[PDB]
Amino acid sequence: STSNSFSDDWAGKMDRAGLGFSGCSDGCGGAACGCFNAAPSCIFWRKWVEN
Amino acid sequence: IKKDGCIWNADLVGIELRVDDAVCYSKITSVEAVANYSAIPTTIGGLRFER
Ligand SMILES: *[C@@H]1O[C@H](CO)[C@@H](O)[C@H](O)[C@H]1NC(C)=O
Repeated sequence: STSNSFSDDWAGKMDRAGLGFSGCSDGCGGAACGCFNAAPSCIFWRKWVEN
Repeated sequence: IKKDGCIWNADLVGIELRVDDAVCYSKITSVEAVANYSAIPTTIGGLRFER
């Protein structure tokens, strides 16, 4: 049930961010995918709105 | 074709054996096997699909 998709690196802790949804997706493995071991990579994504 | 990234559902390779043989037959279809297989020059309908 972990919905806190914030690995102490996202910029969601701001006053100008607004409303959003902490989501996540899957990635690929390999040298071109960013790792050196065949395994599904945890890739987090965050979207919001601005004015 | 290693795991951890490759995806297959089921029933893509068959097994056959009579007496300690365990022979495997091929069932995967190539690209030039399905119907409606066109080429680089295509004139289906009014559109002329070029490259
Ligand atoms: C090939 O195209 C025809 C005409 O559009 C269609 O009737 C037929 O179902 C198609 N074949 C396949 C395998 O989709």
